[PDB]
Amino acid sequence: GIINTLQKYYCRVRGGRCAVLSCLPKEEQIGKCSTRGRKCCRRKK
Repeated sequence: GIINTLQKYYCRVRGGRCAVLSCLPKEEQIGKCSTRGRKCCRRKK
């Protein structure tokens, strides 16, 4: 079928910031900003 998932570079294509443990309350998660224990957060617009 057709692929639409890309959490492997969702933050690498147009992400934002990276958290150390948990994302920021002022932003949602779009993908992994590392590999284990971290994630990517993008400020809500």
